[PDB]
Amino acid sequence: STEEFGKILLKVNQDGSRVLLRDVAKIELGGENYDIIAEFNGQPASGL
Amino acid sequence: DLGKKLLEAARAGRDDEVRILMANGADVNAADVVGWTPLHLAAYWGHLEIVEVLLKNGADVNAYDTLGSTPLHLAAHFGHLEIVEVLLKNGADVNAKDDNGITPLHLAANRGHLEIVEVLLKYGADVNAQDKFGKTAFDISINNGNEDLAEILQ
Repeated sequence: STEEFGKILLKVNQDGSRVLLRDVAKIELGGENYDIIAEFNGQPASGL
Repeated sequence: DLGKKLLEAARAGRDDEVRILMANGADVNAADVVGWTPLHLAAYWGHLEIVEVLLKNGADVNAYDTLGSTPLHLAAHFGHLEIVEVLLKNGADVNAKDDNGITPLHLAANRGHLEIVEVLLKYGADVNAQDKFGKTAFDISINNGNEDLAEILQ
């Protein structure tokens, strides 16, 4: 899940605070490539 | 011999087979290779009706496996709200610790079971309880990102 990736520990500071992956990056499910965008009769659609 | 058949009857959810084995005098605290009694298997797989039959025939509610895990740890970690209520009713240790210092409250907090955390806390769960790494149930909620759970833990 995205929640599990967000809580990835990158480093622990001198004051005890933790730096997680969600503190330096946005974690979300998204396509491998955002190049192809298909539309059927104007409405958003996919294809094969 | 009879205790081995009871372990398989409690795991497969065969409610009719359990009562027949109980009549023949099967061991209610019979443990397998990993130390799991029939109550551990009933709470792990989620057989509420078998948990009630086992506890009625004098099963050990605070029984622990080869790693100190009790049937309450298994019922809280896998989201079995009905089984947690039945176990706590029969005198289960809400602050039971395994070989890692992990209590059933820690297991219910990591899996986001907000219903089980409320039942555990109602029975007297220690909010400041720490495992071998010094992590409390609140430390898990802030690390996982559960704002609803951190609210209940103050």
